[PDB]
Amino acid sequence: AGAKDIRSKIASVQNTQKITKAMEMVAASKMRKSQDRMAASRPYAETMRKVIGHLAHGNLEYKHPYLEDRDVKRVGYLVVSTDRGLAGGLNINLFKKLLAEMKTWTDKGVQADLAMIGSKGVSFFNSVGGNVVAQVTGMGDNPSLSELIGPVKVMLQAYDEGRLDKLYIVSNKFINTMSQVPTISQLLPLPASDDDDLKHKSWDYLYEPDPKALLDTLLRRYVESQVYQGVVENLASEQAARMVAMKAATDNGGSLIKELQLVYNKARQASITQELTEIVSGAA
Amino acid sequence: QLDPLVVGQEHYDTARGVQSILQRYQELKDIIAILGMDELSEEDKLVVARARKIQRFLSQPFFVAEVFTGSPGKYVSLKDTIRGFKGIMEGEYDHLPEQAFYMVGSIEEAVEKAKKL
Amino acid sequence: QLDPLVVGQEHYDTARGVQSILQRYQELKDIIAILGMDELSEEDKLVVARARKIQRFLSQPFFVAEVFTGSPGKYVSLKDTIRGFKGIMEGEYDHLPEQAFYMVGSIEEAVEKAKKL
Amino acid sequence: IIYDDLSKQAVAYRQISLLLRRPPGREAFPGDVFYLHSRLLERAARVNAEYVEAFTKGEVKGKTGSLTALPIIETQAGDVSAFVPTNVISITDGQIFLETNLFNAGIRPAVNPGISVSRVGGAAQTKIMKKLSGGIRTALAQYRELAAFSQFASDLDDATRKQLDHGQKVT
Amino acid sequence: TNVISITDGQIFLETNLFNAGIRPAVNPGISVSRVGGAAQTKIMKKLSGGIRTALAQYRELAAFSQFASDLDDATRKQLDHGQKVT
Amino acid sequence: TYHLDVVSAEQQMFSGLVEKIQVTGSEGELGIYPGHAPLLTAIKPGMIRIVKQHGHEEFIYLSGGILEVQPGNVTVLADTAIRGQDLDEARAMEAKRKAEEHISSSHGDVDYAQASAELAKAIAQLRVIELTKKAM
Repeated sequence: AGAKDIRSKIASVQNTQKITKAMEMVAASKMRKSQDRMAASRPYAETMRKVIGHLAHGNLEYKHPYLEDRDVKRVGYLVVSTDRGLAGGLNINLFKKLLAEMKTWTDKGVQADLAMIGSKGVSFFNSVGGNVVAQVTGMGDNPSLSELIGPVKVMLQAYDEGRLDKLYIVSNKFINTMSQVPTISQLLPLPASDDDDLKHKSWDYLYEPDPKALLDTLLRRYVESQVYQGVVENLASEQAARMVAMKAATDNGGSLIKELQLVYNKARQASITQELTEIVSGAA
Repeated sequence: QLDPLVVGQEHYDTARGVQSILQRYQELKDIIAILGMDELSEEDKLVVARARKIQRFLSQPFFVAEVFTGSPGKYVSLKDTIRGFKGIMEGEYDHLPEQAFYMVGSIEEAVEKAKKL
Repeated sequence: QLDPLVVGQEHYDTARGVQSILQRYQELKDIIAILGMDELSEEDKLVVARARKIQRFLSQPFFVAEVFTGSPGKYVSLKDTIRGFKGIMEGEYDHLPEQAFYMVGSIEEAVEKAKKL
Repeated sequence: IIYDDLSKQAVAYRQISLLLRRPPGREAFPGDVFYLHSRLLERAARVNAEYVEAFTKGEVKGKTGSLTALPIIETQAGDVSAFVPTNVISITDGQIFLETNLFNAGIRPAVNPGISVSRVGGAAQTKIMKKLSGGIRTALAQYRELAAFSQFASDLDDATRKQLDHGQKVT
Repeated sequence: TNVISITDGQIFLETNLFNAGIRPAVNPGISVSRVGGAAQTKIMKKLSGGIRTALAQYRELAAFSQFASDLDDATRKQLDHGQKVT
Repeated sequence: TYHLDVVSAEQQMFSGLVEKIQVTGSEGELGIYPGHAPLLTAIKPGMIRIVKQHGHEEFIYLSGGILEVQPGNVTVLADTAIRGQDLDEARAMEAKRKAEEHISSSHGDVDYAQASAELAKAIAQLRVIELTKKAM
């Protein structure tokens, strides 16, 4: 206490408020850029899904393992997590949704396998003893498809090998700058998602060399691209959550200054009174 | 009188554990106040969740205070309270809501109060 | 008295150089804590290495501290002080390890001490 | 007229007061410490030609006299709110606040915009300077906070990078 | 302030350290002793220098303990050695 | 002329109206003129040739992909790195390894690093909630 301590604390909290306001600004710009990169992904996935509509669902179809709804004995998850803190509850809400569902699955006796994107989930599931089979980390604010090839390759290799029976991606969905939501969505076996090529009965491709060889790589690339889309939407959702969290923290600091200055003024007055009474009643 | 020589090891050790938890909770109230509870480490969230229970379980209704709150007073024996605090600290009542501990006698009235919300 | 007109430009510039190098190393310490050394650029790692070597080189053994440490004191003339700090900042000694600079005294003694370490 | 550190005339007055047992006041400066600096600084005035013509009994008739004063004050680590500094800030027509951070950083003279101000304003400023300088003050006041946001943000919008360059030029 | 001026050293006992469990609660970072190394047995004189430096680095790093999970192992080593010596 | 899109999973590489392209399709080099019947093929890495309308040629380098053609649309779902069972397996081996040794690379965000460091130091030993009497 005493004026000269409380004024130092007020100074430091004002400095803290500068820091958090700057971080809010930065995150607010990076959200706009990350959502632009979000919207720069739709064409590839959408056209490839139309092609798979025609080739696989078609009026004739090609037996592929990824399309058929085989029995479930164990399940894989691809988990997206931030690389940076101060994101609010985003990671822990996501991990609790995942853990609740993975519990529900293991209550039928199925095992589960995790592939981790981002280091926060890596640490969390190393702590909670999850079955992390592969990971990639340090992508930061520059996600790239080439880095994702590793873990998704592992999970594909394990799915075709029959070691996995269903594959999920778990990630946040950006909806509004003020609202994002954690989601778990299946991606193998490939969902039934309309795209009725009945209209396109009028024509058919020249396959070179053959439709089955093409269809295999089309599905592999499509799964990779949906994982990339999920990573970019998660990045944009991280930037939105950091922006709203730093906003809240700046207003918290702004209230703590109001408290500290009342304490400070009380100390100022008390020190003036006790100094002046010590002097005056020390004469005579 | 709070010496191992006098109150015995178990009581002394429980008291010092309670103090350690509550102090660790004080050291966090500034970061919690500024940045909110979500920036804590996953083990600090547990420290906080246990301190906020210990605080309530230190509450007790008094026979002389029935005038103010209606609820009937309780007498808690020492043997019966070092057990409850040792329990909360060791995390074996760690599945019970905070308000289960508010204004109760022994730890068994808390485990009961949880059932009724 | 620390302005060019009185100390000479050589001295003034050596002093401001040391201040700049330390003031940037203060910036760098809290990147090094969060990210580790390897994310720095090549000149940032070189600035850190020179800043540490300067910070070490400012130490000195005193003929009156000789009773506390035991080590015999050294006297360093101003010529040798400027020539040493300028030579370190110009990188003439980037090949000696940091401990070679600690408590030696003059810069030639740094060059000598580096052999035996 | 330039008074070097009224902060020390206040202290000398406090001494020569307390030696005479005159009753104290806040911070121990004697009761009338405000009326010490006031009856001094209120002599710095611009006096119109009729007062001059009366005082000098006609010997000069057209002129207006004046006496400008630049008192100096010495804060303790930037504490503008101390007793005497806020007394004097309340007497004078502005202040030139010399900032230690800028002075150490090499910005000499370390004038701090924004917190320093001249309350007569442009009325005192020759026409050309009133034209050319009309923007400088607040442009710099903004640049100095914009460049404080800078360090936590690489990858700046160049609509703001132009500003951080111009501000750095002028500084 | 008078007796701090007269004496040769100070042992500052802190109530926070005393609550947190650190007992005796001596605060090493502001406690001093101006007779210092001269008065120790040379085994202790030898050995305690490294405790001084271990705790000084721990006290400089300690601010990050509340963000520790974000830290780099090259400093995590020090930030855990400090806690173990304490 | 016909509308050509070259698109990667990350970004779009080209769009425009084109007179012809010459393409190293997997089972031997191919050429697309307007009205070309519907076709679908994988392609090898190398320079594709574009002839934009009014004859303005430009090249693009593709690391692979799939070429697809419809009545008036042609698109090339390029990709960003050499894809092949030789390389993908090395990537997956590294990804498995990192799960075992429990490595984690640091992110490259130096600005978040500095901001978070200053925040951690500013907020330390602030002890405010003991000083303001706010209960919490």
